[PDB]
Amino acid sequence: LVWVPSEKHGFEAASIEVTVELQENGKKVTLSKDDIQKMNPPKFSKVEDMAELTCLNEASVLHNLRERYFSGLIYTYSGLFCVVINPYKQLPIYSEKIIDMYKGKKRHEMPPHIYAIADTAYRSMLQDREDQSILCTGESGAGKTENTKKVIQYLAVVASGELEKQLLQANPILEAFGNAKTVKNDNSSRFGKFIRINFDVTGYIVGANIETYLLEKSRAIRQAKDERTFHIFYYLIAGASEQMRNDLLLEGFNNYTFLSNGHVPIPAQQDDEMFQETLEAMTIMGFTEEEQTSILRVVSSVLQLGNIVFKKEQASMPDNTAAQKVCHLMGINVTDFTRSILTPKAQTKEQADFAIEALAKAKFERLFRWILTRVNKALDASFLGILDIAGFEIFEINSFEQLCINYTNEKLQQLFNHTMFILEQEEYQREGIEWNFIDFGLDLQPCIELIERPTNPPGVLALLDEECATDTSFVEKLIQEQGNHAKFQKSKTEFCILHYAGKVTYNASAWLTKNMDPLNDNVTSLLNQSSDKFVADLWKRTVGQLYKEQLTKLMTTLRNTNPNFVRCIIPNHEKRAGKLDAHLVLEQLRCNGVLEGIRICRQGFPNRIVFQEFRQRYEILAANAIPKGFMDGKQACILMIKALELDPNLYRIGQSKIFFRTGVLAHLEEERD
Ligand SMILES: Nc1ncnc2c1ncn2[C@@H]1O[C@H](COP(=O)(O)OP(=O)(O)O)[C@@H](O)[C@H]1O
Ligand code: ALF
Ligand SMILES: [Mg+2]
Repeated sequence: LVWVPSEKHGFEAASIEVTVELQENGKKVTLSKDDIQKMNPPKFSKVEDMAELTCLNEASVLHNLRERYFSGLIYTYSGLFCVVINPYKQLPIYSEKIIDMYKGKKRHEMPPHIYAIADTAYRSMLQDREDQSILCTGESGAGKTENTKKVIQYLAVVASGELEKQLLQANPILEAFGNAKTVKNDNSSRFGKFIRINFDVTGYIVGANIETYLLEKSRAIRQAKDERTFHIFYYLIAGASEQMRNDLLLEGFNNYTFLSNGHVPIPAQQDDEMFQETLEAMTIMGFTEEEQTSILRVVSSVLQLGNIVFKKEQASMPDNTAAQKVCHLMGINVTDFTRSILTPKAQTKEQADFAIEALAKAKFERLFRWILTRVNKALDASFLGILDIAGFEIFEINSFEQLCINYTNEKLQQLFNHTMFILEQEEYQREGIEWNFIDFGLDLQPCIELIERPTNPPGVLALLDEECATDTSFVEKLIQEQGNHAKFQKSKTEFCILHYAGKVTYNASAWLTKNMDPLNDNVTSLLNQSSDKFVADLWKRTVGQLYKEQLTKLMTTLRNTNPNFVRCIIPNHEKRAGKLDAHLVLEQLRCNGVLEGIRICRQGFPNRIVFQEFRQRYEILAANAIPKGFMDGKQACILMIKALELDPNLYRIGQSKIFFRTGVLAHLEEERD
């Protein structure tokens, strides 16, 4: 019996170039030897930790995952890291009762769960007095958020009671203004986010600070088919009280042009419901009724901006109604506004339209930054970062937003590679372990440099910053500079980047403008001194550049924390539950380095404890192991190990600690009880 490749399923069971006979079709086939992969004994049905597997190959991992999946188990430890496959359905596994069952539990004492990741990260923090970070990876839709949300849910329920109560409102609020339905995801985060929870030396939660990245402002004014803008718009429009309806001078879903595809209903969501849900959370978060109405008022103005209309001839808006409403909602002067918009320098429809849009997006980006800020005020020894970035996406038309998002995903995958494979081995040699380096063949440096290479060989981002000159002109130079670059491909101002997750063909249209983010300082000032305080508050070098900075500051913070990767796999592309796309899964398992991540956890020594700790934790397993009196950590360990009759292959004695093979300490622990 063996694993042979297959179309329907990544691999198929077949009994033995080689000529086997498929167990399903029965059809006898003749395939190369290198195409066959060994099956594992039935004893390995749904192993919780695939490092355990006797045979570790794509075929066995995929199988182990497929099985647990349809068995309702979506979490599977794979070496150090963990894998999660979107159930796309509700599962009875996130109760509070279960949070209890997982309290202070060791990874090996409980089936794989995001709670375990949360908890073990928690303890490890106190245990080694080192800042921790749980990093969720995954293509758009995989599950990064549902899981980030579970980690916070768990932590709030164990170390906290207001803070906790509000902590659990952070996302419900943020999601409402920064999430939106994309073809890939209905509740898609259109902005990355690093939630950092602060604890005291005791271990109790003390603060919490949320940092967000790359908010897709553009979505505020346009969305592709079957796509809708930020939830909050649909929420307010659909659930505002009649008095607010006309207080905000709100319209209908088809009275607003920024609402591209009018009202696009969500699966299992009710806008009117979510609106009260949002107001409830804002309430809990501590927002005053006026803070909330002021926020909702800004949302409305952003929609009304879209209704303004300019005509050709310069450009002139015959109908100022919208311009009137907008100003009414902004505490601005209709004529001062109309003037600053139509002539700050003559403006044509084309440029009048732009300015208005630019303002819309700018107005929203700030309302978000504000809400976030306010949330941070209300939420504010050791910290536990949690990173829910915007997942890799390849939409029909990929703009500058997607480049940044996917670039960040490439940056995160690399962080995984580095940690998992480089840092791992570095520590080996550094601690003096008999170890010969293993090039696991996983490096994204190239592509990453092809984008963020500031100096020396100009990269996409910097070439642009330079560019700002047609957008197309940008593409032309980008080619002449990169063109050949391995992870580059000439294509309408389009080009292709071969991201680890796949080949994305970008469209540089408007990129120059997008990277500059030009506002109409005229109207901009008007708002700066709006009769309305909130507005005024809201309005009290290049984008690419700004991001690079923020990203690096993050990577660094992350660099100074013990990372815990949770690899989220998307099962299918039909937002369907119970449909595991064997190949979509295999591909994901591939670019995530999951197999290489399990090999190193096997070929190396994942666990590693300091002499003393090993001595105290397991001296009981060999009481008559160490001399009665003073016994140096090292010699003491060496004694105990001998006393335990540990196979020398199972460990290594480094300078300051013993390195153990996967699951060795585990067994030691089990024996210990
Ligand atoms: N463990 C889970 N339980 C329930 N639903 C989940 C789970 N994981 C993901 N989902 C489903 O997948 C969808 C999107 O996952 P999400 O967390 O939004 O991904 P991402 O942050 O990577 O964009 C949700 O709208 C939900 O229906
Ligand atoms: F909402 Al995403 F990756 F698309 F977290
Ligand atoms: Mg998300």
